[PDB]
Amino acid sequence: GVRTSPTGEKVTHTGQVYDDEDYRRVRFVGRQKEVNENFAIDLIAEQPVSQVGSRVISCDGGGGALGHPRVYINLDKETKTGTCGYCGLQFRQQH
Amino acid sequence: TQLITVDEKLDITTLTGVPEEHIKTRKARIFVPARNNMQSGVNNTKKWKMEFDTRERWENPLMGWASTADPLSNLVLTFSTKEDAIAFAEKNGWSYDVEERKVPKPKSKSYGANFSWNKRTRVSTK
Amino acid sequence: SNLIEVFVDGQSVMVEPGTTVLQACEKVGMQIPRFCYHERLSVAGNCRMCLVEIEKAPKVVAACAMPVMKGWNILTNSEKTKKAREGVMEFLLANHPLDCPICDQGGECDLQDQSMMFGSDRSRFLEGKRAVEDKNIGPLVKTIMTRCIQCTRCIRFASEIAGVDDLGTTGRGNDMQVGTYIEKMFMSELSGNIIDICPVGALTSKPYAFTARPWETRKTESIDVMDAVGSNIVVSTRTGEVMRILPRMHEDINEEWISDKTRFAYDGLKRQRLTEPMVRNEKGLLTHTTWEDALSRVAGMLQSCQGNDVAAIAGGLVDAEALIALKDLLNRVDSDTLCTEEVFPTAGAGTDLRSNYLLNTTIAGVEEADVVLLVGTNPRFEAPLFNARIRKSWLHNDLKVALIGSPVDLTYRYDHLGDSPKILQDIASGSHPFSQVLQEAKKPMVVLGSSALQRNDGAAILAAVSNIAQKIRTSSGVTGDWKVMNILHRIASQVAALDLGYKPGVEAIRKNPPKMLFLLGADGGCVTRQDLPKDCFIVYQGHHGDVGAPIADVILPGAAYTEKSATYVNTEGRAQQTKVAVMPPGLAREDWKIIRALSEIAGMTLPYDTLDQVRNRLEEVSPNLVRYDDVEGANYFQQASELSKLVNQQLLADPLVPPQLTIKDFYMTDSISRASQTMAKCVKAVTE
Amino acid sequence: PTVKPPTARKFIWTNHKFNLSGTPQQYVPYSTTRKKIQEWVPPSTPYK
Amino acid sequence: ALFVHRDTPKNNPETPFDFTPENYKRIEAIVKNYPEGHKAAAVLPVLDLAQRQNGWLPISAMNKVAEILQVPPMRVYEVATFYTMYNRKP
Amino acid sequence: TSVKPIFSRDMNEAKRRVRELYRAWYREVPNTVHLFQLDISVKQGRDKVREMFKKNAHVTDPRVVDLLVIKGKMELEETINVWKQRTHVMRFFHETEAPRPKDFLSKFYVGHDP
Amino acid sequence: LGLREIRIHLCQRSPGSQGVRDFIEKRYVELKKANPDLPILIRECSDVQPKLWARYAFGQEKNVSLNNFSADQVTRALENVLSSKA
Amino acid sequence: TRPTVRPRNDVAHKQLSAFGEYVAEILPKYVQQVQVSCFSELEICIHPDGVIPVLTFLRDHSNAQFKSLADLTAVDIPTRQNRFEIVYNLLSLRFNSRIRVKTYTDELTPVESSVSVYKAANWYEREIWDMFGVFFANHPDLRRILTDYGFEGHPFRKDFPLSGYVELRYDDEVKRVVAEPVELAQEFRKFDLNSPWEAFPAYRQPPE
Ligand code: SF4
Ligand code: SF4
Ligand code: FES
Ligand SMILES: [K+]
Ligand SMILES: [Zn+2]
Repeated sequence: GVRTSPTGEKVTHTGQVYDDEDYRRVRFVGRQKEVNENFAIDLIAEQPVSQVGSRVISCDGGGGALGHPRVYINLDKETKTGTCGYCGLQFRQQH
Repeated sequence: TQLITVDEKLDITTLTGVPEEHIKTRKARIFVPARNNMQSGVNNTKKWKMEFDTRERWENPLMGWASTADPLSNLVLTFSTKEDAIAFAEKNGWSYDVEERKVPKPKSKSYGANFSWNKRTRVSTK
Repeated sequence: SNLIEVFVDGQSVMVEPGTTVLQACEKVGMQIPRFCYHERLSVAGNCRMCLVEIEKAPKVVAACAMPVMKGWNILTNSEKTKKAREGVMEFLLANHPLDCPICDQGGECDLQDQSMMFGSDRSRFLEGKRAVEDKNIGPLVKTIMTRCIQCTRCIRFASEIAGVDDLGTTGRGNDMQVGTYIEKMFMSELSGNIIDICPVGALTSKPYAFTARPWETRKTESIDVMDAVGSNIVVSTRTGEVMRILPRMHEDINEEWISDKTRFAYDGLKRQRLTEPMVRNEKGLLTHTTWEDALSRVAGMLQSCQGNDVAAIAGGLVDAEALIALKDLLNRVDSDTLCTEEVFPTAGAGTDLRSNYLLNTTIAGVEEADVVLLVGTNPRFEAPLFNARIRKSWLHNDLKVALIGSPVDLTYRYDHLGDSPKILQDIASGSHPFSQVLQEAKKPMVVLGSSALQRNDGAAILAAVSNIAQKIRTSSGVTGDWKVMNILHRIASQVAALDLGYKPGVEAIRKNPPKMLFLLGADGGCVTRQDLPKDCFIVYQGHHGDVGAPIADVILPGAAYTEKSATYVNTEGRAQQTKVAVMPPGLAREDWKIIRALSEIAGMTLPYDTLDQVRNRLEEVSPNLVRYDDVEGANYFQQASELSKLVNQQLLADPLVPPQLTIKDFYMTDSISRASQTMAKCVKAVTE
Repeated sequence: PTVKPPTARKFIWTNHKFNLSGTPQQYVPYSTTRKKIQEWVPPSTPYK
Repeated sequence: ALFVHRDTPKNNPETPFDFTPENYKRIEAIVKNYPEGHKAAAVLPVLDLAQRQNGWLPISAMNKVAEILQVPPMRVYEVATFYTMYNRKP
Repeated sequence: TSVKPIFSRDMNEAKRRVRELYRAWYREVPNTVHLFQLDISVKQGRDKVREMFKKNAHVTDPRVVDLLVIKGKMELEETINVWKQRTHVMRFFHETEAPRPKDFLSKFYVGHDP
Repeated sequence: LGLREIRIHLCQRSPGSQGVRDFIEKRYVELKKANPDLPILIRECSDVQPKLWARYAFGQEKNVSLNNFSADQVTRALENVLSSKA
Repeated sequence: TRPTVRPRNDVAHKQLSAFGEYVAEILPKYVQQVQVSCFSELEICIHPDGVIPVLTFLRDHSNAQFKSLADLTAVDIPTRQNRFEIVYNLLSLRFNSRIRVKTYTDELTPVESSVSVYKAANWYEREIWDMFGVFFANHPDLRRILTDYGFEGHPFRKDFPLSGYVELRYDDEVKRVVAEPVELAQEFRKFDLNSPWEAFPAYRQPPE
C-alpha cells in the first residue's frame, strides 16, 4: 500500500519521504527512489485469524527450524486476539 | 653514577603525537561508572574509567549515519585506582575532573522484620 | 565491638550481628546470585537463587535471608552450591518464553547473564510452556507477564517505597500471576522504577520499547533538573540521540530511584525545540536568521539601556553558568534587577544567609529525624524522592509526620493538623498539642515548602515557621549539630540563582517595568506584555518554544540539560554538574556562550572564554557552586530569626493549598514536560 | 526449475531485473528514518 | 478458572452487596478474636461470611471486606484467588 | 627521581643535541626544496623548521628532549634519503586545511567546539 | 557610582575565619538593619579563606582578603567598604 | 571432565616449574618473578637492566639453549607507572621447549637492544619503537617500520584512538595526496559488552 507525497515522491513502509524544500531530493533527479511495494503491515493483515480450541497456542512461524523461536501465546482475553511476537500471525480461542 | 635526577613534572605531550586541540581543550572524566539499574551485578563498578567530553555527532547527508570529528569519542581507559588515572591524565596534559567512588552503604536486613508485632515494617503480603 | 567472625571460602570477615550470608560474602567481594533480593526492598527469599552451602551443614541456605552464625564457613563455589544454582536456573528457564530477541531486556537481563554464569547451557525441559495473560497497568510500563519469574519486587516496591499496595499475586502454584487482578492503572509518581528492578523483560518501558538495545548505548552520567532534588541519572544515548534516562545510585539523594517525570520527559526534549535564531520581520512575525543578526539586534538595544531600562527573568531550568553570565552582562549596564519566577520573600535576612532558603537538614537527614512537620507543601509531587525518603523514614524509623495544609495523599499516613496558617501561630505559642510533640522530640524537622511562599503572605509564613523552628531549637533537646528549619524547593534553577544573588520573584520588575527584558527559559508566564510598557524589547533565551518564545522580539536558541555541562544546585545546597550527552540541535548553542557572545557584540566583554573560567567566576561569587556533590552547611539561624522579627507581616486567612493536588497536576510543570507526548499520555490516562 | 520448481510466494518478483547500475533505474541510497528533532513553529499571528 | 477479573454486568464494583445487621454483628464478633492492630487477620473469616450470605463472591463482597476491615482491596483479592473455597463465579 | 637517561646527563648536553639537530635541518632545507621540487622558498621551509623547533621549546626534561632529538633525526633521515615523497614533506604545511576560528565569536558562529 | 552588593565568604571550621564568624554572630543584624536594601551575601564553604567582595556600579568588583582578622578588623574593613562607594 | 575440557599436562608443569626455579636461582640479580600458567607456559619476569644478561644466558646455557627468538612484543597497560611490558618469546629446539621473558619500561626509560643476543630482534623492537614508542638503546637502525613516514604518535598505545588523528585524500588543487584531521562519515560505534556478573571466581581480586 505505497502512497505518494504532494512532491510525487513515494512514501516507504516506514513513512519516510523528504520535504518539498529539502535539497536531498536532488539525489533522485534523473534516477529513481527504490522503495519496496510489499508492505508487511498490510500483508500480515491479509492473514486470517486462526481459530483454535486450545487455551495456549504455540507458534514457530511454520517450517520448524526454518521459522522463529517457538513461543506460547495465551488466549484468555476474548476482546484481543493472540498475536505472535515474531511473525505477526494472530490466534483466537474458538470458545 | 649512571642515573640522572629529573625533579621536573612528568609531561609527555610533545611525544604522543596528539594535536594541541585534543590536549588543551579536552576534559577527561575520571570516574567509577555506575551500576546499570537494569541489573544487579556489580562487576562493572570495580575499576576506574577515564573518558572524555562528548563532541558533536551530526547526521550523514547520504545515509543518516552518525558522523563525528572527535577522534577521542570512543577512547575509554581502564585504571585500577583513582591515583593511577590521575597520574595518567596529568602525564598527558589532559585537564580532568574526578568523581569519587560511590559504594552503596551497608543495609540492615531482617527477614523477621517483615512480620513484626508493633512496627510499621510488616509486609502486607508476601 | 560485638562483631562476630565468619568465613567466606576460608577468608575471615568480621560482621555485625544481623548480617546475612549474602552481605557477608559481599564484604569480601563476592556477589551471590539473586533474583528476588534487593537491598532496598524487603527480604522475600522466594527465588532460591542464593542457595549456598554452609560447611558442616547438609542443606543449602537462602543467603539473602539467613543471618550468619559465628564460625560459619560459607562455600560460595563448592559443588552443591553450583548444583543448586544450576537447578534453580533450570526451573527459572523451564516456563520462561523464548523471547530474548523480541525483548527489551536482552543484553541487560539478569536472567540471561547469570544463566550464562551460574546455570546449565541446555534444556532438559521437554514439555510445553505456560503463557500468561498480559496486563494494562498504564501508559508507561509495558507488561509481558509470560516473562515474569515471580520474584515479587513489584509488590515490595509498590507497597514499601511507592506506598500503593495494588500489585500482588493472584492464583496459586504455577498459575500464580503478578498483577492488579482488575483493570487497574498503576500510575504512582514512582511507577517507572518497577521497570528498573524487574530483572526480566516482564515490566519494560513502553516509551523506550523496541528503540534501542543496551550494548550500543553510550552512558552519560548527568543530573536531573525536573525538580530541585538533583537526582543523579544516566542519559543513555545512541548515535547522537537520547535513548532513555536511568537512575544513578546516590545514597544521599535519590537512593537509586527517579520519578516518572525524570524517567519519561526526555521526549519533550525532542519536540517543540528552538533550533535557529528568530527575529521579528517587517510584518511582526518571527522569522529565522543568523547568529550575527540576532546578537546584533539584541546588543544594539542593550547598548541603549542603562539602569532599570533592562531586567532579566530566570526560568526554572537554567544553570548557574548562564545565571552568572547574564548577571555579569546586566551588571555591565549597572542593572541589579535580575529575577526568578519562583517567589521567595526578601524580607528580613532574605537571600543573604543560605540557611533560610535551604533544606538544611539534608535529604539524608530525614533518616535521623523523629518528627517531620510539612508546611504548605505536597512533597509527593513537588519533590517525589524527598517524599520517598520521608516514607522510608516512616517505615523503618517510626517517623511521625504532620501536615499543615490541604489533606493531600502522601502514600503514608500523617497527622493532618489543618490548612490554616494560624495553626503556625498556635504551635509557636504552645497552645497546640503538636507543639509539645515537637518539644519532646530529640531530632525535630520543619519543612516549609517553597510553593507556600508563592502566596502574598509568604514572608509571614516563613517568619512563623522559622519562629517555630527557633522556639524548638534554642530550648528543646536539640544538640546544635541538628538543623530544624528546612525549605523544600520545586525548581532546579532556584537555589543556584539565590546563591548568585538574584532577587527572587518579579516584584522588582512589576515595580518599575524595563524597556528590555531577558527571559532565560522563563515560561511560567509570570510577566506578560500587559505588565511591560508599550514596546518592550523582550529577548527569550531557551530551548523550547512554549510561553515566552511567542512574545519575544528576538529568540536566542539555547541548550538543554542533556546538551551542556552545567551546574545545578538542589534544594539542600549541593552543587552538581551535568555532562554533554548530545549537542544542541541546529544552530542552538550553550547558554553562557550566547550571553558571552552577546557581551562581545555589545562591547561589554566579560572576563571568561572557557567553561573553567565561568566556574572560576562562579567560585568568585560563591565558592560552594564548584565543590560538586558537597553539601556545605549553613549556620546563622539565630541572626535570620532576629532579622525576621522586624516586619510584622500578617498571615492571610486563605488556606494553605499546594498547586499540585493529585497525579493530574504532576506530569506537566515545565517546558520540557509540556512538550512531552509521554507526559500527555500520562495526563490523559489519569484524567479518565 | 522445470523438474523441481521453486516454491511460489506472493512477494517474489514475477519479473526478474538484471543489473541496473548505470541506468536511470539504478539504486540511490537514502536514510529510511523520519526526522528526529521537531522544530518549533512560530505563530502566524502578530504579537502586539 | 481465571485469576484476572473482567467487569461483566453481573460482576462489577456496581453490583450491590451489603451485609445484613446480624452479619455485621457476626463480623464484629470475628474482629474481636484478634489483637488490636491486626484487624487484617479477619480477612479470611469475614470474606467467607460474604460467601455464606451470597453463595459466591462478586467484586463487591471483596471490596466491602476491604472497606470494613481497612485493608487494601488487592490484599482481599489475593485471599479470594488463593483459596479454593471462595467461589468467584456464581 | 633518580632515572636512567637516554643520551644526556642534564639539560646542557640536551640543548647541545637540539642545537646540532637544528644545524643539520638548517643545512638540509635547500637540498629538500631542490630534490623534492617543492613550491615553497628556502626561507619558508627554514621558517617551518624554526616553528617546529619553537613548538617544543617549553620542555625542561632531558629525556623528553632527547626523544625529540631522536625523532627529529629520524625525520631528517627520512628526508635526506628519499623515503618521504613530496607529500610527506608538504604535510608540515597544512595547505588544504581552511584556517580555524581563533577568537570566541567565530568559534561560537561555526559550532560547539571550545 | 555606588556600592551594589557585598559578598562575605568564610569557613565553618577554619580558625582564620573565626573573627569573621565573630563578625556575623554578633554584628550582622545591626548591619542589616542599617542597610536594608543592600544584599550582603554570607557564603560559608568548607576550606576557603575569608574574603570580602564589593561589587560597585557598572560591574566593578573590589576585593579584600579577610584572612586571620578579628571582628573589629572585619568591622573596619566593611565600614571602609560602605563609606567608600567607589 | 573428559570430552569438552582441555587435558592438564602435569609433567610439563613440573618440568617448567623446576627450570623456573633453576633460572631464578642462577640469576637472582634480575629475576623478579617466575610463574607457570595452568596451560604450562613459563614466564620469567625480570628487571629491565638485565635484558641482555638473562637472554644471553638462556640462549647460551647448556641446560637452556633458547637459540630461537620466536616473538618480541610490547603491551601497553596504562594503569601501571611502567606502562609498557616487553615480552620475549623464546624457543629451545634442543629441549623442545618455550620460555617467556617479561620486563617493563615507561615512555622515557630506554631498554637495551637485544640484537647482540638475537639479530631477529632487529626489526621486532624496531616495531616496538613504531607502535609503542619504547626506545631501544644501542640499536643498529632504529626508525619506523610500519607507519607512514610523517606519522605522529605511536598507534598501539591505548590512549591513541582507533582511527588516527589524520586521514589522507588526493587534492587536485595542490595536485598532491594530503593529510587532514580525521572526520568519519559514520563513527565507530562503541559497544559496552562486559557483563556485570563475575565470570571467573578464581581470578577474583580482593577488595579495598
Ligand atoms: S526477560 Fe531476559 S531471559 Fe526472558 S526473554 Fe527477555 S532477555 Fe530473554
Ligand atoms: S514482573 Fe518482574 S519484578 Fe514483578 S514479580 Fe515478575 S519478575 Fe519480579
Ligand atoms: S535471593 Fe535469596 S532467594 Fe531470591
Ligand atoms: K525490566
Ligand atoms: Zn510466530
